[PDB]
Amino acid sequence: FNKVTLKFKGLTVLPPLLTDEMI
Amino acid sequence: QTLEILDITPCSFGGVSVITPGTNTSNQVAVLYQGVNCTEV
Repeated sequence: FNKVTLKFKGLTVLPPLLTDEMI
Repeated sequence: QTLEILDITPCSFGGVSVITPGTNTSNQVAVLYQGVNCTEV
């Protein structure tokens, strides 16, 4: 998770139904 | 004004889902907002 690096004017990412915790 | 710099965030906007278990069972309808918080509902 740390190996990879890190509301956009009408386009959005939806949350997963399966959160990282539940994953 | 005073140059106290400010940040802008696109104000909370998001889709709406509906929780409804079928007209045969009932007609109570619940609402879900995704890209927002309850503070600015």
